[PDB]
Amino acid sequence: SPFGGSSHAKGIVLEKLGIESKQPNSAIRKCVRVQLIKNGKKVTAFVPNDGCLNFVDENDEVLLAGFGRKGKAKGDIPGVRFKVVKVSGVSLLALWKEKKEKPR
Amino acid sequence: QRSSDVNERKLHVPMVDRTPEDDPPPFIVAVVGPPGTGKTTLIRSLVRRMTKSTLNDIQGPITVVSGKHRRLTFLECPADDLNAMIDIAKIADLVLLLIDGNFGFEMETMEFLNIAQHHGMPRVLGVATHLDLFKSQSTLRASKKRLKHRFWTEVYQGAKLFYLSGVINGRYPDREILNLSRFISVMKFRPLKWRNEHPYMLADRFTDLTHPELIETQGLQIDRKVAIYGYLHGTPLPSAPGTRVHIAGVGDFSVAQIEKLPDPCPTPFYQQKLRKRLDDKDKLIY
Amino acid sequence: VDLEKFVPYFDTFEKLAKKWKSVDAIKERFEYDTWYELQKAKISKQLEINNIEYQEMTPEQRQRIEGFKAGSYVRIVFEKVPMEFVKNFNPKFPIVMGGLLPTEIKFGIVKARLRRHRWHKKILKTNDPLVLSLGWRRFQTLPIYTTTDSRTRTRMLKYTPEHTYCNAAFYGPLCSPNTPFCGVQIVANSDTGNGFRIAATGIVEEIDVNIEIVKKLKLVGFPYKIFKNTAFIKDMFSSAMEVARFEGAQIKTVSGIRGEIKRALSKPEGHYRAAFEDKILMSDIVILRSWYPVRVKKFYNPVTSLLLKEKTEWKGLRLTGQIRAAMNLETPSNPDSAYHKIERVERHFN
Amino acid sequence: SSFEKQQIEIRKQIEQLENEAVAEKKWSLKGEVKAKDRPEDALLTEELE
Amino acid sequence: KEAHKNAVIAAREGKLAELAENVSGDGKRAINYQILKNKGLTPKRNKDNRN
Amino acid sequence: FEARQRIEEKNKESSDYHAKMAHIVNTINTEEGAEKNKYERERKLR
Amino acid sequence: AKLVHDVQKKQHRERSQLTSRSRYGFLEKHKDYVKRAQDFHRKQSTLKV
Amino acid sequence: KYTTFQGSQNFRLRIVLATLSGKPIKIEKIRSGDLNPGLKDYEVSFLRLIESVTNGSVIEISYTGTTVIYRPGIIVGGASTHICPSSKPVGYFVEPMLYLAPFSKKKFSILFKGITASHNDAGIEAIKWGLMPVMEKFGVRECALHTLKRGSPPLGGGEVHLVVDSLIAQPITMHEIDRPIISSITGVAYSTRVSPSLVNRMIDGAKKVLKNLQCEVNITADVWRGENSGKSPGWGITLVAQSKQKGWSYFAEDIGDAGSIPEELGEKVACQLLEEISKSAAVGRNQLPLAIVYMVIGKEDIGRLRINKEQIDERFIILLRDIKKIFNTEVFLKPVDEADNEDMIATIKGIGFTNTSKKI
Amino acid sequence: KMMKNKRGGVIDKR
RNA sequence: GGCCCAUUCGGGUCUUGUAAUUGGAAUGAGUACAAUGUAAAUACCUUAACGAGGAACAAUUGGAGGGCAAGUCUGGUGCCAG
Ligand SMILES: Nc1nc2c(ncn2[C@@H]2O[C@H](COP(=O)(O)OP(=O)(O)OP(=O)(O)O)[C@@H](O)[C@H]2O)c(=O)[nH]1
Ligand SMILES: [Mg+2]
Ligand SMILES: [Mg+2]
Ligand SMILES: [Mg+2]
Ligand SMILES: [Mg+2]
Repeated sequence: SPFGGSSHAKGIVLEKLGIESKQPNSAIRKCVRVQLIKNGKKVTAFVPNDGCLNFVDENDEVLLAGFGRKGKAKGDIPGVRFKVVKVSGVSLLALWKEKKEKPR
Repeated sequence: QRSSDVNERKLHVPMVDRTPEDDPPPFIVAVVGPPGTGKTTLIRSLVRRMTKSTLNDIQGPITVVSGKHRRLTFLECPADDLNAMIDIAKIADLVLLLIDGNFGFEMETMEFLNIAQHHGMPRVLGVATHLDLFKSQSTLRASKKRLKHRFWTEVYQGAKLFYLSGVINGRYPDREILNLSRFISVMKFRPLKWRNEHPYMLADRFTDLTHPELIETQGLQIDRKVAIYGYLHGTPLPSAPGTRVHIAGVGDFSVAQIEKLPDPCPTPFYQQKLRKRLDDKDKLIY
Repeated sequence: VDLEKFVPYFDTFEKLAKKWKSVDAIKERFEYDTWYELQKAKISKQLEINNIEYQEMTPEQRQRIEGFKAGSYVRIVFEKVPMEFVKNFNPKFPIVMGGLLPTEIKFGIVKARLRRHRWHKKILKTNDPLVLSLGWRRFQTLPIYTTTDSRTRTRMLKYTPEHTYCNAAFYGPLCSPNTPFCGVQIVANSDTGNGFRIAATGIVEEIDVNIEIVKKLKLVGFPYKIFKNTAFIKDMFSSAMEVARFEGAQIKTVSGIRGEIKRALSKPEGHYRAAFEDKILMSDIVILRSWYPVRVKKFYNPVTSLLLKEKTEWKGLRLTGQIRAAMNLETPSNPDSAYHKIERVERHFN
Repeated sequence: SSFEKQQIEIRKQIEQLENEAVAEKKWSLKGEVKAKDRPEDALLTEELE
Repeated sequence: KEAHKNAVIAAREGKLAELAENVSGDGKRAINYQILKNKGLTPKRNKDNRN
Repeated sequence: FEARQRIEEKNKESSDYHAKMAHIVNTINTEEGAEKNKYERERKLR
Repeated sequence: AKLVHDVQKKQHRERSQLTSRSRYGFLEKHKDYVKRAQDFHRKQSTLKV
Repeated sequence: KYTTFQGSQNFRLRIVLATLSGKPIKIEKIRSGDLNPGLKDYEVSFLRLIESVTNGSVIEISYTGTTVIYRPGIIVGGASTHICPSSKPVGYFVEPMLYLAPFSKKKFSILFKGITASHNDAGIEAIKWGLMPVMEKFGVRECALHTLKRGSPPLGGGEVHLVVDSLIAQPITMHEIDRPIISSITGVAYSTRVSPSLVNRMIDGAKKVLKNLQCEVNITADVWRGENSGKSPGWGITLVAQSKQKGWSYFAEDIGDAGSIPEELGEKVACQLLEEISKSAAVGRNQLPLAIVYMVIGKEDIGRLRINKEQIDERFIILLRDIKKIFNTEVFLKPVDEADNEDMIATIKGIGFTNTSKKI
Repeated sequence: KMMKNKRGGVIDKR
């Protein structure tokens, strides 16, 4: 299993590596470097989109899940296997829909 | 694969808790609610159980020994002021969120929650009052269930929401108040980034040290020398004077002088140190 | 004697040689389960070292170094306090004191990522007063909302986005990056009304002493003589001297036809020659895109509620809409800027 | 009093800002400027990019 | 021109008065529908799905 | 003169950005792809 | 449409010719210009043949 | 108001400490009684270096030049070039930048031009092998001083590039309560615009003193020839004693003057390295001022550094007094439990300094 | 290009 | 005009569409007078009055496609491509 037996993995956000990419909503912009807390290994994960990139800032707790791709996409960056499903204990989709506020 | 998932939940971001190992300060309990929701009566009801002494009038912070090594400071936030709702939100370790069950949620109840969430979420307890105003049990249950679930959106799911029926002699039921005192004792406080990085203190008394002669020879317009007392929180405060400090609603000032005084409401666990229940003499109020 | 001389003092060379003929004197010199637990062990160890050392120090020495530790009941004396604080003192309203770090003392431009609160009814406008709550302090500022334009420049926005974050720049006491905050427009009870009073939410991203917000400025001219690619334009500039400054500049039409400012025409003043990739029409309008700097207003109005007698009707600079209503001024409007329905006739060619 | 003195200064500062928000924006601030709209020979001094 | 200006100002003043009509006479402020249900941003859904 | 400087600066900035974006994309593909393939074969071995 | 609000996909209304230039006619946009360029290239292609 | 200092003494440190603390300072009575009063040219240039790497700072010099008022801004950094006056070498200006570079908004990429060596100031190899390693111990992972061209006195002509790629919140908490074990001795013998025999004659002289030791000795011969050899003839040697167990280093340096024997300089510097080792406990005397400052600006924790009885000199005291005037921090010295030596432990509590200029 | 993004400056009155 | 099949060209079939207006009936959630009930009481059952057009008395979740600007960015072999 990618997370050593877990379906989801806790992590610490290190940097938003694609913050300076010019093209909006690019694949690179949606990538964030995360350190798994269980073993300290650094990995790369996908944010749902640039809108969700605002909610993630450095040093938060993030729950990661495997990123499954049905078919090849032109702009995808293969190798990124994880997507952020929660930040600070709150679902990104809930924040993205303005149904919750990130507690700090 | 539950074991792996359970082990994951134990993991968090490593943080530094600046709470001192010995003689920690009393925790600040902020009683927030719309006007007339029962802030004052709840504080009197809680203090009476914890101390057995009833206060006819309450003004400013009230410190009580609620446990063998736990002290609490109750503060009644003005319900008509938003500026107050901000600065307590930055220092309150616990928040007793009062909700009028008959009326339902109000703006200021939601406004405080949003302020707290952005400035660092503290522990929040929901307390529902005015439930005796309901005439039917069926509608009361539905109203209670609706309030709890909306409350679970603002605060983590499974958050405790209380229910208080009515007031007798300006006091809530003795048993229900007992449960409130119980959940306050078991609850655990996590560190916050901003409270663990600055020193702060909620003033217990206020005093003017200006000579009365100066007030006359020059006039009341003259600036005043003031001494302020209270428990220190957060990181240690530097001993030497001249440290720059901010008083909410007043401005920035420099500490002219500072000294430590003996604890006015010392915790019993310290005194005995110099399975067993708290002694009746041990519980104090300041 | 002094640190400007980096090299330290040494004895005379012959003395050192005799001293160091023999080198005997200096011859003597020559598991936690998870990564999470390893970090926590590192924190606990350092905290343990702090406790051990402070115990070794004297009680007076300890206070001198670490200072008054938390839990201490202390008396703090202040001078030059306003008299209104003593007179208009209400014990119901708490007095909260917070220590300040060195950065909090400094004043400068604060760069933050800011969004209109989802429950707020209206969007926020640039240069519109907003009461911010940073750290221990509350104050009113005039923020400027900006966008990156695909990470090329800091372009000034007119309003906050309806449902997303935007960069904001405002002048105020500097705070460490990653400090969250919230904004309100009204704090007085008289103006409270019934709506939600939390206006903006955001986080500070950077602190600076200066910023280079810039606003798009488009120069507009019109063609009056066209020869296939080449055309003569008017009303863009007032004199030929200005045109020479912009010779070689990139221009385009509304249709998207790109061109260049070739030369300034001698007669009349301000007219100039341009060449376009394709023939333009008389109805077309040529545009020159240019950028003009914008300045942040240095306005600082701390919220001193406790000093006032009322403590709940603090009022500062009003909103633009409120200002217009007081002086009975119509909301500025440009008839050309309004949108109308456009019906297109079918296009036919000879 | 000192508090009263700075309140007067702020009141002066508020008054001028209230007038600026009312006042018509400078030509450069307005989008889509034209030769007639702006003052003559303005572009020479402004040093645009 | 003054007649047109007075008409525009009066129209705004009437609208502001109409908004002020909404505020309840009683002091208590109740959360509106948006805050209560907390539906957030959702797509437009057909009424046929309701049953 | 000013036109010459602006064009050269813009070209230099554009080239660096493309090199920088290419670098971060290539390194991510190589290092994370290796772990992706390395994990996938163990699942195949299982 | 995945992870896109309906607010993002909001119509941007089209502007019109200025009143001062109303005599010259309809303000051509990119789609209008494409009709001109395509027609001219078609005729020039046949003429060249 | 202003923290007031007297004289030209500790000019760079007082300016550097003010920048790190953010507290404005005033320096007055600078060489009042001299025939040429006020600041020196290299001091004015150093201030010009400060304003180029910070933003919002106000530096006003009196009409007579004997008083300076400094109101520090925020450390920004960036890419720039500095022309060092002949009066001082590059190391006089590179050294203070080591205190500020790791806590900057943007990376420090400064190009220094001028004389690259002197008798009183830090050399290129002293910075590269003696000071920068101390920075690496404190958490500055990536720092580099490239020697593009060497310039010997008097005509100089050298060029060096300082690049500190690591930006950090603050130096880590230090813990070294032992005497590091020296495992080997390394060094660089360099020469410009002269025959290669001179650098070899140094190593013979230096090896003569150090051959009695029980460790390996390997001194580099970095002869500079061609366009990059500067404009003047000169030579010098730098020896570094290394402790790979914890990456500690002690070093000695000196250059040669006209008419001086290369063998003597190799012998003199070799003797000084042993004297420095005898006077050191955990860091050299010339590294001590650097280490202490990084302790002061650390996190709110107790760091521990072992120092020798000899290292506490007039220079050491004036450093601690200046720190207290700025940071109000007190260095607490306690004896070690050992009887073989008279070492103390200097325990300092950090001020919780943080790099707030860096955007997040 | 040097003066574009600076606010301070060494004010020498000698 | 709608719909169906078909890679292709095309082929097959007929009451369909409204993003139009409009009428009177039905009743449940709720708002609730009672009796019955029970040691008393809750609850159950039974039962007056009121209770619908945005029937705003305002269930959601997920997926597939579009389209728009005097807008922004990138690569080019004009007006293009992403
Ligand atoms: N019926 C009923 N009345 C209650 C309840 N809790 C409070 N009250 C009444 O509410 C009134 C106000 O109580 P307070 O304790 O003064 O509440 P408060 O928050 O202090 O009000 P303010 O200080 O004026 O802002 C009192 O007359 C109480 O009798 C309850 O559960 N039921
Ligand atoms: Mg009360
Ligand atoms: Mg729910
Ligand atoms: Mg009908
Ligand atoms: Mg439903």
